[PDB]
Amino acid sequence: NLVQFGVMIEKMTGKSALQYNDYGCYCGIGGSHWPVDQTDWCCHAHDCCYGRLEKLGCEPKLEKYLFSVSERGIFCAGRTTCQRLTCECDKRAALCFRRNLGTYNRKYAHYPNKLCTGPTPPC
Ligand SMILES: Cc1c(C(=O)C(N)=O)c2c(OCC(=O)O)cccc2n1Cc1cccc2ccccc12
Ligand SMILES: [Ca+2]
Ligand SMILES: [Cl-]
Repeated sequence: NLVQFGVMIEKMTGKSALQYNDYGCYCGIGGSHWPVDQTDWCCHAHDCCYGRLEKLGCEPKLEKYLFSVSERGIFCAGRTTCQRLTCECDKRAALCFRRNLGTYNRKYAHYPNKLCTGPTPPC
């Protein structure tokens, strides 16, 4: 489930994984309408990533993988290809979060779902 991804987020962003829970309109379970900012797009893309893995027969919500963080980046591993794929989806998201640290806004943390409006952009 969520333990490894939370650890990855904390390592790459310096924030608790709680700070990306219910962030904007996409971070947290599900999501809909238009992303509020770049961080939120990371989560929209991550949702898309997981949907791709589900079509491949993986269960990314549950897969347990292994990873380390050296200086040259995040190294992903696991017994199965589905575990390694899930790690790749998470990696891209954690890197996306880090890259957009400059526009992270606390006002979007724990965002009320009523404030999510507009169309839902496709994957
Ligand atoms: C950032 C994020 C997520 C995403 O990347 C996203 N795209 O929605 C995420 C998440 O995404 C998958 C989904 O939308 O089904 C589900 C639950 C918590 C999530 N979180 C928050 C979160 C991430 C990692 C570890 C957590 C541990 C405890 C509580 C919340 C945690
Ligand atoms: Ca989501
Ligand atoms: Cl295993």
